[PDB]
Amino acid sequence: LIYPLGQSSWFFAPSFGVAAIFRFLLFFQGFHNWTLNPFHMMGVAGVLGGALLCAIHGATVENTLFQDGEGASTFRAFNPTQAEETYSMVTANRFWSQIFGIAFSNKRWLHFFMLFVPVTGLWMSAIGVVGLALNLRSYDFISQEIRAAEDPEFETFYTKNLLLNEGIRAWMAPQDQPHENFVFPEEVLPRGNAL
Amino acid sequence: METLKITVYIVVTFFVLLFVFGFLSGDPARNPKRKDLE
Amino acid sequence: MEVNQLGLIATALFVLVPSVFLIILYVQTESQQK
Amino acid sequence: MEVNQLGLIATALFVLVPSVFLIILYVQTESQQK
Amino acid sequence: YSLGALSMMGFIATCFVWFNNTVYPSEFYGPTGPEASQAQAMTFLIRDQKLGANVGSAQGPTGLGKYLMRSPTGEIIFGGETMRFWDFRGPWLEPLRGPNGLDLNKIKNDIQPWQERRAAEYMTHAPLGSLNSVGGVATEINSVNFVSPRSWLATSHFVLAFFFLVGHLWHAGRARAAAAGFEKGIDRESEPVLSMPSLD
Amino acid sequence: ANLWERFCNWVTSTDNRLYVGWFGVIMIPTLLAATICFVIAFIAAPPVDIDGIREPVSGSLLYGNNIITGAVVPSSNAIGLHFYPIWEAASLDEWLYNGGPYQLIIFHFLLGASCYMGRQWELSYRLGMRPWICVAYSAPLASAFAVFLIYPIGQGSFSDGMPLGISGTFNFMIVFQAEHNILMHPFHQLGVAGVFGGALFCAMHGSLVTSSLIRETTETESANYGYKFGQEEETYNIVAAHGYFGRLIFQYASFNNSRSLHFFLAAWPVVGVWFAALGISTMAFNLNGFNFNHSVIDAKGNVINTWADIINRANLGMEVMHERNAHNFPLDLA
Amino acid sequence: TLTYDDIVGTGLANKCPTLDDTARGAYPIDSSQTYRIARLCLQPTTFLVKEEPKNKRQEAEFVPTKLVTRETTSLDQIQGELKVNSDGSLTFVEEDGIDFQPVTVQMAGGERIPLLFTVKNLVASTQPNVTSITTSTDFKGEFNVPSYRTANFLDPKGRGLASGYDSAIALPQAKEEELARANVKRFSLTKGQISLNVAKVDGRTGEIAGTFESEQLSDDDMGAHEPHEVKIQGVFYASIEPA
Amino acid sequence: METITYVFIFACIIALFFFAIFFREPPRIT
Amino acid sequence: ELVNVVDEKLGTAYGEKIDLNNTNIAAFIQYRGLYPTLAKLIVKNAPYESVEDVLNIPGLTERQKQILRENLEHFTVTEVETALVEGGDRYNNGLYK
Amino acid sequence: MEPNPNRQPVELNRTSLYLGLLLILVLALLFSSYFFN
Amino acid sequence: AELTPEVLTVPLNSEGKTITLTEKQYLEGKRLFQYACASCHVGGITKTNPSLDLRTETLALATPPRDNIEGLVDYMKNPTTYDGEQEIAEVHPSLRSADIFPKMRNLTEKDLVAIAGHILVEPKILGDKWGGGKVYY
Ligand code: CLA
Ligand code: CLA
Ligand code: CLA
Ligand SMILES: CC(C)=CCC/C(C)=C/CC/C(C)=C/CC/C(C)=C/CC/C(C)=C/CC/C(C)=C/CC/C(C)=C/CC/C(C)=C/CC/C(C)=C/CC1=CC(=O)C(C)=C(C)C1=O
Ligand SMILES: CC(C)=CCC/C(C)=C/CC/C(C)=C/CC/C(C)=C/CC/C(C)=C/CC/C(C)=C/CC/C(C)=C/CC/C(C)=C/CC/C(C)=C/CC1=CC(=O)C(C)=C(C)C1=O
Ligand SMILES: CCCCCCCCCCCCCCCC(=O)OC[C@H](CO[C@@H]1O[C@H](CS(=O)(=O)O)[C@@H](O)[C@H](O)[C@H]1O)OC(=O)CCCCCCCCCCCCCCC
Ligand SMILES: CCCCCCCCCCCCCCCC(=O)OC[C@H](COP(=O)(O)OC[C@@H](O)CO)OC(=O)CCCCCCCCCCCCCCC
Ligand SMILES: CCCCCCCCCCCCCCCC(=O)OC[C@H](COP(=O)(O)OC[C@@H](O)CO)OC(=O)CCCCCCCCCCCCCCC
Ligand SMILES: CCCCCCCCCCCCCCCC(=O)OC[C@H](COP(=O)(O)OC[C@@H](O)CO)OC(=O)CCCCCCCCCCCCCCC
Ligand SMILES: CC1=C(/C=C/C(C)=C/C=C\C(C)=C\C=C\C=C(C)\C=C\C=C(C)\C=C\C2=C(C)CCCC2(C)C)C(C)(C)CCC1
Ligand code: OEX
Ligand SMILES: [Ca+2]
Ligand SMILES: [Cl-]
Ligand SMILES: [Cl-]
Ligand SMILES: [Cl-]
Ligand SMILES: [Fe+2]
Repeated sequence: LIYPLGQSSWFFAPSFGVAAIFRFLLFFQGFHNWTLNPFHMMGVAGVLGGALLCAIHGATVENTLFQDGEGASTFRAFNPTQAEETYSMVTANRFWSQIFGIAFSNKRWLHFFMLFVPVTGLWMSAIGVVGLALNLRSYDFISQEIRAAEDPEFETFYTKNLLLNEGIRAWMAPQDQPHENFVFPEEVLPRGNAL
Repeated sequence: METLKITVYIVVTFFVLLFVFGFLSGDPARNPKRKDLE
Repeated sequence: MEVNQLGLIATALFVLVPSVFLIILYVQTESQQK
Repeated sequence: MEVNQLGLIATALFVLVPSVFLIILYVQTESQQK
Repeated sequence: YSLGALSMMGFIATCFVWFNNTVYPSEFYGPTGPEASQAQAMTFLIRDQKLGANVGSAQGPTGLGKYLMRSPTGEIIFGGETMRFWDFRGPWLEPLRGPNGLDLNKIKNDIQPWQERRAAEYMTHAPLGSLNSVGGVATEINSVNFVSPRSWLATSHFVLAFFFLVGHLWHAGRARAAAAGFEKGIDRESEPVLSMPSLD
Repeated sequence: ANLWERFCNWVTSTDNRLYVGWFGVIMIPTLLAATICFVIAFIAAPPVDIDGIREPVSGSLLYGNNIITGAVVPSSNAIGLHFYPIWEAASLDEWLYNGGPYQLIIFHFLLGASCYMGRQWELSYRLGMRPWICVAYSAPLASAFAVFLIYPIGQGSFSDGMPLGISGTFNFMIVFQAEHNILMHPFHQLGVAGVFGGALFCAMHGSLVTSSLIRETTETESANYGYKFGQEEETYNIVAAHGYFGRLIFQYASFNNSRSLHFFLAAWPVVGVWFAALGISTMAFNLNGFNFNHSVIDAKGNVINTWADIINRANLGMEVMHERNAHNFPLDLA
Repeated sequence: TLTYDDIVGTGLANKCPTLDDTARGAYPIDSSQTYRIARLCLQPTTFLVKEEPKNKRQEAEFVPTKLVTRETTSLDQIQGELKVNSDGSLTFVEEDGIDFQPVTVQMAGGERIPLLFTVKNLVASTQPNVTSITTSTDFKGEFNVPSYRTANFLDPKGRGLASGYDSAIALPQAKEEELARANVKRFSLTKGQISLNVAKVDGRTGEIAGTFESEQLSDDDMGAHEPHEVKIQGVFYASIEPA
Repeated sequence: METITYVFIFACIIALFFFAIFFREPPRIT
Repeated sequence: ELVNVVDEKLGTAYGEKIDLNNTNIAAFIQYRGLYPTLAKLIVKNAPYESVEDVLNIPGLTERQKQILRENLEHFTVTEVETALVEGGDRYNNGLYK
Repeated sequence: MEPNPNRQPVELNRTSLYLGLLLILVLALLFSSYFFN
Repeated sequence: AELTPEVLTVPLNSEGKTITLTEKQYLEGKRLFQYACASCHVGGITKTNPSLDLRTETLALATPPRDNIEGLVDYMKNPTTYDGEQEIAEVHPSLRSADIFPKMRNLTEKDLVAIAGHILVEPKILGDKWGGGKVYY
């Protein structure tokens, strides 16, 4: 909603489709350099961090279970109404303390943290996209551009990525934005050697 | 640079030998429960 | 490099101000009666 | 005016660091038992 | 133990079918990636030399030879990106190889039509293609129904070797826990950590 | 006890603040070497001729990078898969020019992280735990192997390993899209389902458990104090949680078994991420994403574009622009 | 007799052939016969760069440098006409071969100096009346040094000569004048000079070996900065043939 | 000055790791 | 005062015709009978002081001479541009499809 | 660990806070001109 | 738009004669082209020599002319360089070199006609895309 509302039309919103959404991703790279945006970076951290917490918590619980049955398959050895913790917080805490250096000691904190991390991540990403609605991007580092402008031997992965962005824009724009009636002659298309 | 090479080779061999002989040193017995696994 | 000349103070205050807030709260927590 | 462009962060930290030290000490003093 | 071993073997087979063209002849399995990249370089060296290019003295945009350059140990090799594949060896290329690597006089005088044919064939049967078996780079149009056998076998065996490594960890760890008698969980009345001193 | 016996007892000691163990005996030096080399390079390494075309790329802070742009740059395409330790170089200046730090760092890192996983098993064994936390860790680890080792192997050069840097990471991603159309690859889609889903279930679980905490505190104190470390009684009411979520969707779509639930929580992101990793690792051998370029054709034979073809145009931009000086011949075959 | 498998990865492939100490003979030149160099090889052992004068404007010296591009430096399989001139001097007219190598060397303090080490279109001549090539024969001549990058080369902001943007697109409204030197790529073409000092001659085989010194400009980054002066020293080998 | 800032923040983070690990409030069973 | 020499060359006859002294060899595909044999001979024997000098290349057949004559209106000559002819760029200028 | 008996509580009363802030702020007001130069 | 008889009507020879291909011939042509040619000529270009494409105008300017069924069929029997000067059967698939290019062994005269017809019809449909390469994908 907000993004297309900041742009020219609904046309530039994501279309509801798998490949269309992928196109939306690649558009955001080439036009917004959206990966470079620290709000997106916080989004990424929150998503991957959330998946990490999910996996690590599930595995930790599943590997610090109390033996509450005779079965080698341990799922039946739990009762919903039971009062006791099904796994050992103390053993889990020692394990991670000795493995990783720190560990949860408070289950309520652990689970609130499990709420906090992915929700906050997504919210940060939302803020960044709000910026992109206005084309208020993190596209460039000005110091980088000034240096590279004066020094043709100066190269970083940042400048390489901008070359990639420029390619994306020129090669995809005519078909991706048919209302603009783009005609890009072979000769204006940015290309490296051979390709 | 040959001396650095020899040094690193020796270091690596050292730690590797520690790893291998270490796990060879009755590792199954090193647990809080049933030790007689031989 | 032609960086923004305010980036230094921006970063420094960004770190220091909330860090200081937290240290104040922690330390005044510790000194409360056990 | 062509001032030293570090004067701002210098003055800011000069003010803030010891002021903060004192605020920390005061607040953890107040929270002590009466 | 057997799962670990099979995992290891899987990865070995993956690299074998990806790089080796002896027990996996390119006649049957298609060219290796290195083979095909080298074959492209060979193809255009041939083409442009036919047009009158001096391929030994041809300087590319970067300063490196357009067709020919040196490996980091000085061997004469095909240039451009295929610089990475200079360790490639194949029956169609070796007759052009001298003591110091690719021999310029042999290149100028001794390239046979069967070599041009072979290089063109392998270049255009490079092991690149989509999951639905559309041959070529990811941006290529539909037309050619092709994915190299080398790709099918390498990808399949990497997937298999990896899950077998996973199986190895699962079963080795379970065998350890079961042997020690806690694969079903911690004894509530005998929780080991509770008898251990605190860390701090 | 003799000296060796004593040493073995210390190494495998469950009382060390950080567990060492035999995996740790390998892990510690390799991770320290990798870390130190990484940090030093990231601050001070000179530009690196990543693509072997005598076009050095600056990765370090002192050579004009910030945190976002900075990287440890991959070793030269001229090196390829050749092993390039410091001692194969005629000098440190040469080693640096050709990107030796990249190989040193990634090899020590991969060794060390493999040992981290083994170490997780080892300590789980020492503490009388079930052993499979390490299997969960196999998901991110494999992924690192995919980007630092398997892809380079497949493409024939460590110059194609993911750079050790944020923007370099993005470069790797964009080029990967160009060359394999990874977005259109089902293993990557499974990866995405894995991390989106992982985050969803993390937030979900967090929210339900938080939602059903038993009142143990007043409003003027944190509810976290309502739980005491090591208490026997569960701190939330799972029956109420299940009662809620089961009504939110429907009863049988909700877990009433905490063990089954936590197993699901472990399995979804781990399996998904395993597929992401296998995606990278099989695109390493150029079995690439779905290609529906010109799949739709009208009665005359006119091409009717779909979203796949627009993707294709973007991919084309990427393909033609990347490493603008590295190609002499028309096809990018690896 | 060594094969590729004997040589590969040893470094020997970047070395020119040598002649043993007994090779102090003389190779007779028949002025009625036509001759060629079938293989000219140049193996650099030292790259020296002239320091940029502080401003004292005394004699700036050539200082040592460290090779960072590994054993990728030698010129080889070079061939060309060997003319016998009317005054009895010999003139080598380079026709073809691997007659260039990009090389990057590093100065004290870190400055990297790329150069196109080359003998392209070499024309080198001996002293008059060389009735035989001996360990007293020398060749002196000049060659072409084209731009280290050719015209398609694109800088990191996509600007190039035969390809690329013609402006600083990341600075859409910056004043162009100050950036002109960076925006407008130029293609260098300069002269180098080389002396070949024969130290060894096999009269029977027509093989000669010796030392060389060449002087040429380094990379100017398509006109973005001033090139450095480079002096290259090393050994050479050539096989002379009637043709 | 940028580099100094970045390295400084990083070093502060590593020191923080050190304190957070070895000088954490110890977990106590009540 | 700095000039892009290729762009500048595009404002000469080089931008209008096949420049026997500079144009990359694939341009000879534009006209019947020129590629690859005559194209190769032309590039190999360049530079030329005038277009007609192309008829003086040794070894030509009468047929080849006639094709060249029919195609002289499509040729030009300008000063050799180092940037277009170094690197063997006349044989492969890094452009494919 | 067995606790350290040399430990002492630390104090800063309000008057001392005000005096200290006065010192710091006035010093800053004085020297700032010289920092900006 | 439809694949009409007019689209499928292509030059038989250099003398103004045309031939109208059937839809089944067009399909056979696509199939056989993919089978024998597309590995190098996908989309009308030439991977091992991009300077030469399968565009109709280019074929028109080849020697002898190849912008008709006959020219292309003869090419498939006895391929030449673009100027007709040398015979290239030894490095290019043809009936004459079916011994070294085994996929040509089962190709019949009818097959050659179908392939030729594909080559001439495809640009009438796809325009610049045929022989355009990646720029037009
Ligand atoms: C490490 C890799 C990585 C990661 C982890 C992410 C993760 C993230 N990216 Mg992505 N991104 C990446 C790389 C990555 N990105 C790259 C390389 C690019 C190219 C530049 C992009 C470009 C990109 C864009 C352009 C966008 C993202 C977005 C986001 C976020 C998506 C959050 C979400 O799940 O929305 C999914 C949608 C929702 C949560 C909305 C609600 C969905 C409802 C509940 C669905 C209900 C379904 C219903 C039951 C019916 C189903 C029917 C069925 C048949 C389908 C997220 C933070 C988005 C974002 O930032 O938004 C703020 C976004 O727009 N990213
Ligand atoms: C990531 C890979 C990995 C991991 C984490 C483990 C971990 C585990 N394995 Mg091993 N294993 C592996 C691969 C791995 N294995 C492979 C590929 C094989 C087939 C060769 C085996 C074969 C194997 C057997 C036969 C057995 C184990 C055992 C076990 C478990 C007990 C620990 C053991 O004694 O260490 C043994 C560790 C290894 C054999 C390999 C570890 C490899 C990592 C990367 C460390 C490498 C260290 C090395 C010294 C560094 C080289 C440096 C170089 C420059 C010189 C344990 C769960 C034992 C067990 O209890 O099973 C029930 C047992 O008896 N494993
Ligand atoms: C845990 C200890 C450890 C390990 C495993 C490594 C491992 C590695 N380091 Mg070293 N490194 C270490 C500590 C360690 N380092 C330390 C403390 C320093 C500081 C002095 C360094 C400094 C260093 C440098 C400066 C460099 C390395 C590099 C290397 C690599 C090449 C080593 C080699 O060629 O060995 C050769 C040794 C063998 C093959 C051992 C054979 C002898 C045994 C007994 C036979 C059995 C081993 C066999 C392979 C199977 C394994 C057993 C398994 C089944 C359990 C390698 C990745 C280089 C590098 O990374 O290059 C890119 C490099 O440049 N390291
Ligand atoms: C030389 C120098 C300069 C080098 C530096 C260069 C290099 C690039 C540095 C990187 C720079 C920087 C770090 C980049 C990242 C910046 C940015 C993207 C960060 C995002 C900022 C943040 C606000 C985003 C908001 C969204 C959200 C808050 C993300 C936070 C993610 C969070 C940390 C996830 C947790 C991951 C962490 C591993 C959890 C540990 C928990 C662990 C103890 C579980 C173990 C455990 C499990 C159990 O089940 C139980 C029961 C117990 C008991 C138990 O213990
Ligand atoms: C104007 C009109 C006429 C108004 C009329 C309204 C009228 C009253 C309506 C009445 C009739 C009505 C019923 C007709 C219906 C119409 C139609 C069917 C609507 C469809 C709408 C909509 C698209 C349906 C979508 C389907 C559904 C929502 C998909 C999402 C659900 C999803 C698949 C659940 C499965 C995933 C499952 C594994 C989740 C578990 C993982 C995660 C939650 C673990 C966390 C967790 C779980 C626990 O379990 C507990 C315990 C705890 C602790 C815990 O951490
Ligand atoms: C038409 C196709 C032809 C067929 C071909 C067959 C294909 C193979 C299918 C694979 C079979 C899977 C078996 C699952 C068994 C199992 O897990 O048992 C373990 C428990 C047992 O259930 C628990 O069972 C317990 C009883 S007992 O343990 O079973 O005895 C009970 O106490 C508990 O309440 C209950 O939840 O299962 C669960 O905990 C809940 C289900 C969780 C889902 C597991 C799948 C893993 C995650 C999905 C992977 C991610 C993919 C997406 C990528 C992001
Ligand atoms: C049987 C098939 C196995 C599939 C691969 C492994 C998946 C589950 C392992 C994830 C590891 C997470 C961290 C460990 C977390 C951990 O500790 O788990 C603990 C959990 C409980 O342990 P138990 O001791 O009770 O049972 C395991 C043995 O001891 C046998 O009883 O183990 C299992 O549930 C194994 C599940 C086997 C059956 C599950 C099959 C589900 C996958 C089906 C494939 C679908 C993919 C299609 C994609 C589109
Ligand atoms: C082999 C040894 C490996 C050692 C490696 C070092 C690991 C360091 C782990 C993080 C230390 C700092 C933790 C501070 C905070 C701290 O002290 O944690 C302690 C905390 C303890 O939780 P408790 O349950 O005990 O406390 C709950 C109550 O206090 C409620 O308030 O653990 C968590 O909160 C886990 C969730 C956050 C986990 C954050 C992990 C982030 C990792 C690093 C991310 C930054 C990267 C920057 C790179 C430049
Ligand atoms: C490189 C890292 C740098 C970080 C370090 C941080 C630096 C911290 C600096 C601490 C300084 C704080 C001073 C404490 C200030 C304060 O606590 O004073 C009051 C204090 C009274 O102490 P008492 O013995 O009464 O005990 C009270 C206790 O609660 C104090 O903790 O006297 C002193 O501290 C001695 C110095 C007298 C200072 C009097 C000067 C104020 C008069 C006004 C001057 C300005 C106006 C002039 C107008 C012309
Ligand atoms: C036919 C073939 C041939 C030959 C083959 C060979 C002869 C090979 C071999 C044999 C062998 C000889 C193999 C192997 C190796 C072995 C193994 C793989 C080992 C392992 C180890 C382990 C696993 C142990 C574990 C651990 C330790 C480490 C420590 C402590 C604990 C334990 C004991 C557990 C060739 C190649 C020429 C060519 C091709 C074909
Ligand atoms: O190095 Mn990095 O990226 Ca794998 O593709 Mn070929 O090489 Mn280069 O181009 Mn595209
Ligand atoms: Ca002498
Ligand atoms: Cl290439
Ligand atoms: Cl790139
Ligand atoms: Cl054309
Ligand atoms: Fe939980």
